[PDB]
Amino acid sequence: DTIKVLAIGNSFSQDAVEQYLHELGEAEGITMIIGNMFIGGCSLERHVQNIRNNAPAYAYRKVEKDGEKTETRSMTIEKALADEKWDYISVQQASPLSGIYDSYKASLPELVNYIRERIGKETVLMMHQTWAYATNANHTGFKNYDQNQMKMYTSIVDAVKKAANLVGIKKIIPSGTAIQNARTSFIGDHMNRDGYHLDLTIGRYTAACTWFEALTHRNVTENPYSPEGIDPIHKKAAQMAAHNAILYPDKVTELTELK
Repeated sequence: DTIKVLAIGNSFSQDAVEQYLHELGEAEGITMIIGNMFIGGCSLERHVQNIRNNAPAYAYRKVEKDGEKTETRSMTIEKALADEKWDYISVQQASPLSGIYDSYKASLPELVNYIRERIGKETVLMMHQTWAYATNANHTGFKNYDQNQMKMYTSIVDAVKKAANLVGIKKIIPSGTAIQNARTSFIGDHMNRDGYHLDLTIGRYTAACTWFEALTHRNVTENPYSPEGIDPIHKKAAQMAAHNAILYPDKVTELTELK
């Protein structure tokens, strides 16, 4: 089959969908057309500003059916929504605000209303639950969570759940939990490349594995794709972290077999 999925986001949706996800699908015979609407650091408030003025403010990164990766500049949300008959569309908050429910309360309903007016009843609208920062991250946003990884993580889980209920979204892609699960394994607190964005190999792959299982409902621990540059034991830890996040999206599952 084919899965057409669009993320409305920023560098954190980029970390999940712009690489690995297509390969994961391809290895199971699933073709996937992936779009990512990117503005650096973009929050829900800024997405709402852009839908109010139909701003051509986004870089549109697409992974085509054959795996080619293209960018189109100066894109609007309206145009992105009409680019494919999307099976799935995600929205998310900027990481500094990702565990602050009131930031979703203020902007998410207007954004979601705008999208719902431009899709059919077969399209699934989703939240992308993003991840806490590394424990020693220097990112200024981390102060919102007392520079404590677990506090941040727990705040994100809670905010996203409540935000989904606010706007009537039922499906959440639990990337934050998958990252947090990976951090309990022998991998430890080595899932980031700059304290907040994901590690380019294992980090991004763990997020992609979570998206793969969320969209295809196939157990990613059985997926045959072997990414280059990730050794087999790390690959298996990534897959298990993602699969446990899908099963148990609201809490850390200790990867005790891999410690």
